[PDB]
Amino acid sequence: GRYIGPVCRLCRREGVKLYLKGERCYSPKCAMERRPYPPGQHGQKRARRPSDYAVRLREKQKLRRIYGISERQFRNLFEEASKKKGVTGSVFLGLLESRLDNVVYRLGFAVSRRQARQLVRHGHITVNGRRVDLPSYRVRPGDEIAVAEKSRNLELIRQNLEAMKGRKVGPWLSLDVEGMKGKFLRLPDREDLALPVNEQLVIEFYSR
Amino acid sequence: DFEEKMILIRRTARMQAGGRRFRFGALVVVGDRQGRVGLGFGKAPEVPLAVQKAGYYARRNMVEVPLQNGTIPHEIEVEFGASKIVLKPAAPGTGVIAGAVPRAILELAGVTDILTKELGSRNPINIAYATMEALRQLRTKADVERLRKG
Amino acid sequence: MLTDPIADMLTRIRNATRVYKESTDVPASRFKEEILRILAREGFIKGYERVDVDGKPYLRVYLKYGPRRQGPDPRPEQVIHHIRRISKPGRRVYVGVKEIPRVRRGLGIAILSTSKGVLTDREARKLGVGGELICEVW
Amino acid sequence: VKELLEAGVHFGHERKRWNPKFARYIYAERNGIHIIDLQKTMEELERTFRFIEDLAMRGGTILFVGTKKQAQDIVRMEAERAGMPYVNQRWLGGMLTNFKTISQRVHRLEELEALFASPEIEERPKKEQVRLKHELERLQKYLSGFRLLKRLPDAIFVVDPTKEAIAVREARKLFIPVIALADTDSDPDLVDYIIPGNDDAIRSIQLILSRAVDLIIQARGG
RNA sequence: GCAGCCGCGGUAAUACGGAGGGCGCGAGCGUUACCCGGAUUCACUGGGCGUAAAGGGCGUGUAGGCGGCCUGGGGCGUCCCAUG
RNA sequence: GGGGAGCAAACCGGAUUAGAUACCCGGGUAGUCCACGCCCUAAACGAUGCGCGCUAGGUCUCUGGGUCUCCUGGGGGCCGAAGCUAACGCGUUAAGCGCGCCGCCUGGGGAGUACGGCCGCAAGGCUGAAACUCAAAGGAAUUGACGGGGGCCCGCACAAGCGGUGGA
Ligand SMILES: [Zn+2]
Repeated sequence: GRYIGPVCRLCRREGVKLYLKGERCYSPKCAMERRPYPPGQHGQKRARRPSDYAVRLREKQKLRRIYGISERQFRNLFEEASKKKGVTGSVFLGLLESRLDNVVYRLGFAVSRRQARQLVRHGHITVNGRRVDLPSYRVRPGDEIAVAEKSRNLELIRQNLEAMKGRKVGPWLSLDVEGMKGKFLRLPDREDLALPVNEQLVIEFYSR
Repeated sequence: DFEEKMILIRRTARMQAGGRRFRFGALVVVGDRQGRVGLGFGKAPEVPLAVQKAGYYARRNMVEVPLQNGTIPHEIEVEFGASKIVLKPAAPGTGVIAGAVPRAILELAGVTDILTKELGSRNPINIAYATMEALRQLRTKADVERLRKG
Repeated sequence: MLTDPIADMLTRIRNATRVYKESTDVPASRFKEEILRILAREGFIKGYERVDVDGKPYLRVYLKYGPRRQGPDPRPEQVIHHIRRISKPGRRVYVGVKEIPRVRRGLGIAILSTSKGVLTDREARKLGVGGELICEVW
Repeated sequence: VKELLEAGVHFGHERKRWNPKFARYIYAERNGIHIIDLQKTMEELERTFRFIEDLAMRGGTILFVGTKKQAQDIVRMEAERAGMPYVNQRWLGGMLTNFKTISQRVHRLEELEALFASPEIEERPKKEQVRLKHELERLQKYLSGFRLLKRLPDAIFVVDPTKEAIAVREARKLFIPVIALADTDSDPDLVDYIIPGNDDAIRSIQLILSRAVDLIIQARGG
């Protein structure tokens, strides 16, 4: 059970916009537009001061839910990130942003993160030449993450790239829309990320 | 400017004939995320009021804190009669590692990664008080040179 | 009986500063002399001269303090906050060079006694030796 | 001005009730009395007076306080003679830690002074009359000098420090300089600028302040 | 009836039982049992003994532990190098 | 084994009391005194192991040396710097800053018991658990109430007084 249930509800739990559905979470409706209160029968109620724990918590989740990844991997990552020489936080987002499924999203070969998954599990994705269905896969720098010849004439993908002529790609990424390709340049830097989170809290959380 | 943070509040009892007239206790931490951190013990008959009181107190007992790349320039253990506190500097990426109280105090000190540990009696009050005289002691490589000169 | 010399010394030192005396006496002895030798060159104290008290040899260790504080209790920061014997008698502690300790993120100092003589952690390491780690002081 | 070797005045004061720390400041015992090394006192003065001069010409204020019975009348005099605030009668707990709360009493004096000049005097109860008349009386006792305090003083000239340790304690915590005509019984460790000297002797306090206030004046230029 | 602990329940239960809702985790989640941990609560790191539990009712001295200043020999402990 | 004035467990009576196998009164044996031998515990208490060095003084006092209206050594007290302590408190007679070395503690109750061994003439003692069971037991201080504790002060509260109810 890798989640998959009511979504732009979490956009609502956190109180920060969670780009979980893409188009639409741009139309007046990631719900945060016009209904910022959290879910539940008590959403509209005055909220008490959140224990240190609470914030440390809620902020872990914010990270997590964005990438939509079962705690088990998420925590695993964070573990693998503690073992690397670096800033225990920045490196976290490192692998976090290096997952095949994410890449595709940033490459624009998909409306949303979720969508990207399917694209991967269904195998519409080339990676340095061969297809790949395992999203959790880690895209090394200098890999041609692309689309299967087979998938190119797709009503979805097509309509997506059409949009790309008009949006810059992440600074650590390249792509040749014309040929529907794209390369992973180098691990993105914290300064390069946009995310409305505070790693520090996340780290701080994993020491309880 | 200054960010008020609430350590804790307790309600106390003073006795009298036929009643237990109460009294409220507030503890606040105040600072810049730069390096000045106040700390007050505000007592009053009404909480919002005690809080408001503690506020005043803290803004006065501030402590300039040396700040090498986010951490504390050198370890230190400080006994506060009861509670003792270990303060130990660490590398970026390690994040504050203490509890409620010392966090609250360090957090506002702008301390970013650091290694705590509470020992002996774990009395918020004291612990806090300790984490203060704790910080108050820290001295820079510079500050020390200046100290043994001539 | 006087069971540990150095120990006494350190304590006379410690015990004097705390009350704020200018200088304090102390039984002389080549060794004790080499420790005081360090302190002053390390700057924890002014210095020390050999002396005779009613016929006996003594070492006048001259104390060093900080400036007069402001506000209440203008008791000057002490140049020597901390000072304790590490290796005591009946629990002697010798260290290997690898094992030499870094003191107060290297703000304090450590003094051992190597076969190449009485030294500072820094010196020792620069010197590639180890020995009886006499004391912490910062 | 600078003043002689007028030893015909503060040679020594207290028996053996002294304060060890005061050791540096004494010459010897004679008939069971500590006698203050004057050659030294001179070295102190040369400093203490150096300080005040700095204050005076810099245009600061110095609060004179001495509650001792002897100095009583002389405090009043000297401060009066100087452009200064003094505490003659009694020292109130907080004329510095709690200045703002005290200054409010001043205002009371200010506000009562008025009514004892306006028409609204007898015109209104006579029970209150006295009830107010009294309030003035008392105010014009304690705050008689304290009135000149617009804000906190740049320094405190204390007479007998160990007696006023409160007033010192205060100053000490607000970072305000402390000057004192101290002797055997004091703890020099807390006087920013001391002046080792006999004090119960009217001739002592009378001289120490004279030359002190004289100095203050010649410093401002009048 | 709940319950790890403090406790909750005698007609107004955020603590029982159901429901709506919510949090957490997901082919899993709970429970029990056992290890280390928190516990510097056996304390080498890193504890104590006036009243909190703790000085032996006192002395005597056996084994043992511990020991003053200067100079030299030996170098066992101890430190450094190489090597297996 | 000797001794025995006074005192006095137990025990005999007396009064007190709802009762008194007690507190009060009168008697009284062991015992209490001595010698020899055993017992060996204790609020055997500074409730504070022994020894050495170091850290402001003031004052009272025992005692010794000195050129003795002051100095200097040793002991017993009270107040007190720095410091320490949970706090009371401690403070050169350390509960301060240090080294040596010994002893002892490790939740309460169950237990100073059980079991085992040692010792003793016996009474007993030394050593000394656990099962079970409880979430405390515990120190010092605070504010209160309270004391058949204290000091002081009030009210037709008592006294002093007049007049009444309780009877019909
Ligand atoms: Zn949405």
